[PDB]
Amino acid sequence: SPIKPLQEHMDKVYDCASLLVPFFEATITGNWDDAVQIRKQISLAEKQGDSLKREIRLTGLFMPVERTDLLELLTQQDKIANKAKDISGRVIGRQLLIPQALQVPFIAYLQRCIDAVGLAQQVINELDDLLERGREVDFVAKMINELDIIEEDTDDLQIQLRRQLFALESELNPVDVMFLYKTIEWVGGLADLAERVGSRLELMLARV
Amino acid sequence: SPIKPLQEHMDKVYDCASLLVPFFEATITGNWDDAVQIRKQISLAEKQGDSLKREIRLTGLFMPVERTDLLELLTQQDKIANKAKDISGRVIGRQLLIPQALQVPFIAYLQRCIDAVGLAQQVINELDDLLERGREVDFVAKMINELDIIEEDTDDLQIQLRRQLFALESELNPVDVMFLYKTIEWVGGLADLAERVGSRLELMLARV
Amino acid sequence: SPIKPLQEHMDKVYDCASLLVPFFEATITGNWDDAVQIRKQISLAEKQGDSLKREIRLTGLFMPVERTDLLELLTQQDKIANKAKDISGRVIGRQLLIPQALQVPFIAYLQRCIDAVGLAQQVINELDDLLERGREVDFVAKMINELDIIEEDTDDLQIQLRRQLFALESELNPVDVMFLYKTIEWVGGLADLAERVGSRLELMLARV
Amino acid sequence: SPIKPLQEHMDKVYDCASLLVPFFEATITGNWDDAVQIRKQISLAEKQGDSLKREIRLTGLFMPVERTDLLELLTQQDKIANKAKDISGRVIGRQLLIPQALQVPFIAYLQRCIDAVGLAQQVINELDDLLERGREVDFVAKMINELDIIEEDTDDLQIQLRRQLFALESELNPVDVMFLYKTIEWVGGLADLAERVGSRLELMLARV
Amino acid sequence: SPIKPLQEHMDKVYDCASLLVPFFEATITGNWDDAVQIRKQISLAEKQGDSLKREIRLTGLFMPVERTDLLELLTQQDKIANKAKDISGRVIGRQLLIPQALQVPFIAYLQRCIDAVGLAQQVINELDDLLERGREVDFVAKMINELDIIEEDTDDLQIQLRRQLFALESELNPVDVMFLYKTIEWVGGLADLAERVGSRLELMLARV
Amino acid sequence: SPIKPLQEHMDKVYDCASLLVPFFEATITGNWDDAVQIRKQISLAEKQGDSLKREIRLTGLFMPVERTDLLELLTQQDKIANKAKDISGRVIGRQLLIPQALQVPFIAYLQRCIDAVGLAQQVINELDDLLERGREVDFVAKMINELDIIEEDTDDLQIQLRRQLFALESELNPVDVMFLYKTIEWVGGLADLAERVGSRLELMLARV
Repeated sequence: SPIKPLQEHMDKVYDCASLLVPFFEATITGNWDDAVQIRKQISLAEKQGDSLKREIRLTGLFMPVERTDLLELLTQQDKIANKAKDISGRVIGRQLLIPQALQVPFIAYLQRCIDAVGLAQQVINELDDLLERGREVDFVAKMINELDIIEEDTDDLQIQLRRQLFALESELNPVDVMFLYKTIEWVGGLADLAERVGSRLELMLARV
Repeated sequence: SPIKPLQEHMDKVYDCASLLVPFFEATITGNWDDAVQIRKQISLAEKQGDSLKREIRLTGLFMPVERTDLLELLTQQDKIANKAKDISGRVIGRQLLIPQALQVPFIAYLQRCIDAVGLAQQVINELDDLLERGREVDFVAKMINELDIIEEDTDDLQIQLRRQLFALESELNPVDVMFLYKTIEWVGGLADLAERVGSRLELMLARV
Repeated sequence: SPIKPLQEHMDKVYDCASLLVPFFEATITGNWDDAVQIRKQISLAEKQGDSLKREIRLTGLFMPVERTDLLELLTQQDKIANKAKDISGRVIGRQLLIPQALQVPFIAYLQRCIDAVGLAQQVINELDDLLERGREVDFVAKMINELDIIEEDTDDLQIQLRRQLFALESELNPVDVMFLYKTIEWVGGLADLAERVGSRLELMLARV
Repeated sequence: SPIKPLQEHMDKVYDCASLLVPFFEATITGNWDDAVQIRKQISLAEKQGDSLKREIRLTGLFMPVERTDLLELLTQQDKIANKAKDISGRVIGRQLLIPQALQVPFIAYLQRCIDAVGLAQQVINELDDLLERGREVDFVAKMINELDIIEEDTDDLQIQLRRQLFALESELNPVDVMFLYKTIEWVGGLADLAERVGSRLELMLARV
Repeated sequence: SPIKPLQEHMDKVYDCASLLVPFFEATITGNWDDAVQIRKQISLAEKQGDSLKREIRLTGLFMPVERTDLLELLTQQDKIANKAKDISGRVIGRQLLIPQALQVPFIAYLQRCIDAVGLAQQVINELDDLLERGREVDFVAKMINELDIIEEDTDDLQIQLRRQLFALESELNPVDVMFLYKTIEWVGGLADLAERVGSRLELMLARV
Repeated sequence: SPIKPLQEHMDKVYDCASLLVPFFEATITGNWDDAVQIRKQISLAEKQGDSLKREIRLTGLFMPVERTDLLELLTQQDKIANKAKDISGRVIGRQLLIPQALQVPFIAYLQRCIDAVGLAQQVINELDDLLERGREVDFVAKMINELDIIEEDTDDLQIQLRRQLFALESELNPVDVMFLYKTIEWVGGLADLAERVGSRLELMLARV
């Protein structure tokens, strides 16, 4: 299928974003050597994703989907990997310590944002089936329902996490407080980017 | 492939047109009972072609070719079968006797017009390969070369056949002379219709 | 609806073709003065159809159908009116007398060919409803069924009519025999042209 | 301009059809050797037109017009040349003598049908200007007006020519009478084919 | 009109964003209970907008506009409502007090950013008229002129507001200063998002 | 070429962004009067870019590229100029002093981000050549290679610059530290926006 190269790229981007959980777990236990190694794994997966992206961009004729849709889809997908690499780099660069009280909830929030990327990977895969009449509406309905569940959870977790940070601001350095808010925001951006992947698929299905 | 139903229809239309050779051979030996039976075979193949045409017209989503191109292709194909059925019916209806001197050349002309339909069937089949970058130009070049060979032969045979009829006009009834010219014309129309099949394929390849 | 100007043109083309029945009825009773007047009515309706055609060709923006489909549809429609005008002119020009024995069957054949034009008018009208998801397949299925009924009848009548002419050839002038076959053919062409109208509509429905 | 190869082909097709006037003038003066030579000129121009057709079919990227429109335009254009070659061949093959009384009017009818081809050549050329907003409607309006003038003339001439033939039928051989009607028809077909050229241009302008 | 569901969604998104003025007015008078209630109104309007969005995404055939354009338009529209809900939530979560000196100018800046959303609502509505030739250029010209007026005002107000904040930084907590800059930025984002709505409409008009 | 107005706009946007180097050089030497004048030059170039943008938006027929692609391209281009104007305004508004140690590296980072805009200008220009078959893949390959070189450099410089800022945070006011990070981010955004210009061109080339 013409979607297979895209599925492979999306699988790589999911792998890259998923490494953020053990990356952060390592920072939390104070094992910076390990966090540095997991960041190399994140960079490798990003580099690999890039190479797949390149080959796709440079490679047809009779087509069941638009070339431009595939390119736009690819663009959204690779942003997820770049976000993961960026976040990990900024964290290593400041040796960011998530405050004790925020550790458990931060990991749960991160994991749920990564689940949003997991949904994107899942929808791209489920699309082979749709490529192999009326079924498109049911597909989009399901996608919407699945995302609403994840968004409800991530919103609640994001709020709790910020509420906790707000209570700790008086005891932290302001610049560190701001970089903690930026990190929560950036993590949330992974889920935003994953939503744009499903939007691009929905546009393709709307073309007939 | 989306072209498979079209290939099947084209195979049926070729079978239907090919029956014109034994149909005419039977009329020439004066076995009208047999010619009547071969005309039922021609009608059956036309009916079968129609049923395939109907199912295609009534039956998608992600598509490597345009729906409208397939419909226009189908329309041109079914004209070939209708032409064969029409010719055979008119011949049975008048009990048309091809004059002795014209028999051999008429059959050779008919056969070569049917070969033009054979080329259409061949190009439709060779298209799977093209469906499985630059190859499209070579495909069209070949198609053009193959048709030029057949057209050169059919033109020469048509001329010789009319030259012979012209010499015999003084000995035949005028209405019969006119119906002999119409039959030569109609046979030639099979090759014209087959050319329109290859033209429709060429248009599809031009869309990218 | 964007189809309304097309429906109006089709209504005019149907009116023009329908005048062929009383036109021929007049020739059969030997009232050539009346046939000449009905031919002026046929020419008027053709002129009127032309003026509608012109205004459409010269006259948008947001469109529920393709401009080019409407133009191609219009082209097929106006051929029907031109055919009626041509047939009537040739008949007046030769003062064509349909032989006695062929009169009743010729009129029934003509009427049934005109019914094929009536089907085209009917399908164009029924299209407003379709313009006001899955319904398109049922529409085409119905159109196919309606045409198959008319084609079965016209084929049978055409055969009977030619069989009768064949029996009378020995008693007629050959040129007159040939012009009688041409007239049967031309009448049959009205139904062929009407079929091309429904084909163009089917192509439009295939675009989504 | 992408239209330049099409203009060149159309110029060749016009040249080919125009040779029919001196071809027929030669037959009328009984100089069959000359008519045979002018028929070789007609065949040469057709062969040349074919070679241009071939190169176009085999030869882009960023395009101001649709590739498929150019191919369909080309197809209509080359039919005109094939018609001229066919007519000239059939006339040489029967050594067709146009009756004395029909000679002058036949040539005037032929010339006016060729003028219809001249209009097609003219519209294709005037299209460069349109290729170099609202101007498209005025262009089509003019084309329609120019064609209406030619069609009015050709219709009148065709009628007069058939009226004259009708008066002479009693003195000619029936087969010859029929081949004279076929020749008038075929000549008229040149103007029909030229009209289809302008229709294809009108469709292109309707795409925006 | 196919635009009606979009107009309804845009009306809801405007209502949702407009509630930010009384929401902020309540925070400024220290009535947090009221601000909390107005935030529930903002959430309700967002939820309602979502439900309209969902029904549109799941619901044709003959279309005067592209399905994908409507989906992209809808996506931009719903971002405005999400922005309003997000801003109100963050403000309630920190119990953000806009400093006294900034209150009047902040409200005027907010109101003018909301006017930019009002322009989007207005252009979507004015589009029915355009849906019911040359008029599209005048429409876009007007839209551009209307936006230039609003952008000139919002830019000036944004600058004055930041200039005032800059003067007060020495007397505030740094984290609070940063969250005040973020709030000004976020408000400005409403006007940015509204501009993207008009851009999507302009793209639709460019398709013909 | 239809791309010429776009090339002119891109040239203006490049000029506008390039003025950021002498603008910042002036701030670094403490010549605020000069920085204010260079900011007027930046605003002028932005105003000029806007006027070109407007004329393009308001101004065809036969087109080698899609109107909507040109509009989307234009939108991405004008964001670069708006970013330059915004950055310069914020810097003048706070009288931002880049710390001594960061001056040299900041200018080198800025210059390299501007080189990314230079690449966009270069690719838009090189596109005339492509507008005057297989060449499109080589074009995109080159563009990718050129960008990878610039991105490698900008990433390294951005990291070094943040590492240096991190070391100086203890000696600066927190709000100033945050506005220094925002300025590095904004500068980096110029290169992000330039990448989106090349992406839009790549999409156009993918349409055939």
